[PDB]
Amino acid sequence: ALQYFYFLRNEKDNQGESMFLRCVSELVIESREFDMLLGKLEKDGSRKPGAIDKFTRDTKTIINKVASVAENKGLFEEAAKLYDLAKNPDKVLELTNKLLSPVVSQISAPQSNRERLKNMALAIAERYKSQGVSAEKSINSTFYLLLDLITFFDEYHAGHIDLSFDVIERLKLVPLSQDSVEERVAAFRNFSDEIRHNLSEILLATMNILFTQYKRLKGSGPTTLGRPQRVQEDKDSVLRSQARALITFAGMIPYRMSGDTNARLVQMEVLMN
Amino acid sequence: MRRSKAEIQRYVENAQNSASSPREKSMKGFLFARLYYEAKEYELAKRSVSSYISVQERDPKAHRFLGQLFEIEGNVEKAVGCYKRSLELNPTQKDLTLRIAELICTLNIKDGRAEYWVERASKLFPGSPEIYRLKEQLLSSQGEAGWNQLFDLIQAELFARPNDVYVNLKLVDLFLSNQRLEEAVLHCLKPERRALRTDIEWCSCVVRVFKEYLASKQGQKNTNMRMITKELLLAQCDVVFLTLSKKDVQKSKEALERFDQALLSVKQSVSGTDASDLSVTFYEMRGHYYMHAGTLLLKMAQSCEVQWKALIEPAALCYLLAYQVPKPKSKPVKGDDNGQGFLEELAFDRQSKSGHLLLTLSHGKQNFISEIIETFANQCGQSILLKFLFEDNLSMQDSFMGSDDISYVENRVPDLSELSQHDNGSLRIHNGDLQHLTWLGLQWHFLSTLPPLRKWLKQIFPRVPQETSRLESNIPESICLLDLEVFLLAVVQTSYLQLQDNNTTADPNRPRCLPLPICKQLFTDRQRSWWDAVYSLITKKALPGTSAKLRSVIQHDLTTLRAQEKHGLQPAVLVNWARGLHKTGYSLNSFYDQKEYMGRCVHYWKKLLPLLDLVKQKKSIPEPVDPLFKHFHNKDIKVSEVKDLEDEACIAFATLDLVDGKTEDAIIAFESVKNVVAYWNLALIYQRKAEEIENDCLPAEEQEEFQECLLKCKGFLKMICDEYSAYPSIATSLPVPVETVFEMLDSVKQSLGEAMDD
Repeated sequence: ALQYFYFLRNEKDNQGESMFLRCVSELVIESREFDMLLGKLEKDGSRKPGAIDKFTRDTKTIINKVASVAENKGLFEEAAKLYDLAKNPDKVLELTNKLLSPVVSQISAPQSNRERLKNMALAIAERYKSQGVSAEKSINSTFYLLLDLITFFDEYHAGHIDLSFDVIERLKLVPLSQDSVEERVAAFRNFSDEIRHNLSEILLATMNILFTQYKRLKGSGPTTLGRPQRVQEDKDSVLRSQARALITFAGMIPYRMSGDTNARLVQMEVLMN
Repeated sequence: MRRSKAEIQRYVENAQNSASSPREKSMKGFLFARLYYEAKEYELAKRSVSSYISVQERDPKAHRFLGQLFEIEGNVEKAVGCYKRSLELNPTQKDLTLRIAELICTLNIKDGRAEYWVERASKLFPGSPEIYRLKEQLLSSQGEAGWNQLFDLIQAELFARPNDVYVNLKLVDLFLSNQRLEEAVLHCLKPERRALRTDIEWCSCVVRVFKEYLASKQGQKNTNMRMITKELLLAQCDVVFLTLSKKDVQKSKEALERFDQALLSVKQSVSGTDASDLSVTFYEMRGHYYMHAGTLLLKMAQSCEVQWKALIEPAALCYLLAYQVPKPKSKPVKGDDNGQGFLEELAFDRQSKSGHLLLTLSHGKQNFISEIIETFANQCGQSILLKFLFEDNLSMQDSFMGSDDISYVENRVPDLSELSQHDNGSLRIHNGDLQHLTWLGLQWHFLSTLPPLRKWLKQIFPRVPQETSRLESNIPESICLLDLEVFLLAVVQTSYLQLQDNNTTADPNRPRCLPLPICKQLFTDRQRSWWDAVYSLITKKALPGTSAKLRSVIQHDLTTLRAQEKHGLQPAVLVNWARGLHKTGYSLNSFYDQKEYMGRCVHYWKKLLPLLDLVKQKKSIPEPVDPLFKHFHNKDIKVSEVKDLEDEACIAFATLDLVDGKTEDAIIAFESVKNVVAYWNLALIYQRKAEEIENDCLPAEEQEEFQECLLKCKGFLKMICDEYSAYPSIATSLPVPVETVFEMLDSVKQSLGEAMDD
């Protein structure tokens, strides 16, 4: 392979890219192996002088282009491993978010292998961020946001309500009160496309948890079956505050979605109102 | 070493296959039996250690392991024989007698030889819980001959280690069973019992013993009786404090009722010829009962019965009464100074906390007592307080608070000087702790005034009186009060942010800063250990040998507080620290304090420069890798201020050079550095120089220099205005406001003149 690449690299560019680059890209995407040709990996190590690296330079850019081609084609785990070998936290977190965004819309219960794949990818990304320099400030903020969001998602899917409520209260990023709607809107202007798109599922899960809590509160007796009237009034007041903050946010943000989502938003607003 | 049984067996068989000789097999039998014990294979461990002992009669650890395995299994006689032959082989073991005693106790057949061995071990060692339990199990089936030895061992252990709460409780129980109250009273009269007061059951037993002694000796009034009454009241107060700390309501109400009954009983002797330590402890317990009633009201509001909006006023009145409780008076006949000092310090702390809480809750009031006296004459107020506390169970005459009114105590108002004096009195016995310091900082921030942390740290640390020589270098020897002030400000800001996030809700709001029984610690164990190590290293209380370990433990957390990579706080908080340090070093007019402040600021800036470069290049942020809480992007620095931060570092360098004694060099450095803050400092220095020249003489050269300085200041203000109008990123980091800049430019132009101005 290297003996043929030594002759293929002699040709210059011909109508974009190069025939040698196209051939090596096809070969690597057909082989899917790089532990000795490009470099071994313990868990998140750097690159090693492989066979092609001991003869040709620009190995970092070559690996980056190969991983980009694989991502454009439809590869996830191998592209992530290649970028981890080439040491690129920005691209690693970018591909991680791009692969975990569409799965957020669907269920997150352990039913197939996509959840295990996203879990191992998140673990690899977090260990790479712990051992070495991570990504940019906004990228790390989005990573932490997505981590907290998938944590709340799995906590809600597992059947627990109080855990989801307390984690969504400790997140300190949902509209709390009217004085917090201002800073929430101010911070919303510095988000991203994924952070604006997953808000639909976030609000759906939040309204589901709130409706479950309200149904449990209505099933529980006001004076009997526990839960004193003062506790019921305090819960009703905190629900009023949360609904007012959420509706003020959704009304004064410069973004609209769909009629069904809007109707459900107002439904939860008046349910907690 | 501890894994699965399958892995243990696989390792054992691999080692056995690797061993090619029975001698080596029996030699590795030690680790074989160890792995057998970790995997719960007692018979195999026993046979392995037996083969090891048979092939080598050395190492007492193997004999001890064999004895432990025999005790676990059931070969008491074999274990005793093995221990005896091991002691005969090597008589240089002390725990072998304890192991023999444990084996005999497991056999449940006590022996005189074991009794003598444990007696020898107790005569050798100063005391041990193991030997205590051994003696208890041995003499639990003997008689008075064993009871005497047990009492002697308990006395020896109490003389050795005074921190023996369970031992003291067992001794008191044995005394009460054998009908001996004098020895129990003599043991409870010790001064260390105040510190031992930690278990509610032990405190209740002490209270019962003291009540029995009082009922038996009712008829004498001496200093011993005063001390016994004070200890009884302290134990009752500790019981009430524990009930308020733990989550309940009925237990706290019963404890408050018992405290009120004890106070009503002691009020009979209060009104007598007792006007010294007895009255001091009576006022102390009255203030403690007021604060405990407030805490019980808060606990009931937490358990949901009456809301905070209706229970704050009774709690505020109780705090006001506790603050108005008279101070401990003097005693004409001394004798209980060790208790009088503790009571005085407790009064100091109570007055401090009550005044601080009342000030934070009222925001300025003093006419409430006068209005109550003029309206209800305190009688209806006390009746309402009793009805809110004890409902309708206790009558008005069955409590000491029903007969007393607000006019019975003093009528002093919480003042700043009194609060500072009480805080100093509390600190003189607290010896420095970050909890109350953060609490006082939060109180000062709520009162909207700067906290005097300088004098507090000066009186805490008797070695650093705001005078140090080491400023730079990340070393533990360069630790001054500025790092401690920065840490205290960090904890205060964290607590304030937590309180602000908790208050932003429709839930019924709580008063600011919850009391101690309902407020857990917010710091971390690592931070507490670092603070303790720093205190021990500064106060010269280290040990010859552990100094390097203490310095390493200090540096492990100082590498983050010294503004270096891999943080635990926030870059915006570090920038605020640096700005506050520079402001405190530039606004004063001393010498040594300003030099230390600017040196610490210069060190922080020169250590943060890599983080500033990283923020400029837009890379990683301080990830939560260290146990130093966690924040968000709302308190983080931006990317359009890295040049401003570098220029502020250069400004700090130039200010340090100016104070060192290089005025012209610092002026040249300030002129070379391009920054709005640099030009503002240049204008301030030029104004100060012009004032000094006008105060002194005015030669031709000095007049020309002053004119040139005024022209340079005018040009710097003009270029500041131009940069603010052009580059919008400079407006995100502005020292003095635009109005202040404009008024300074106007004053400079008016002092200079027209025509020549621009």
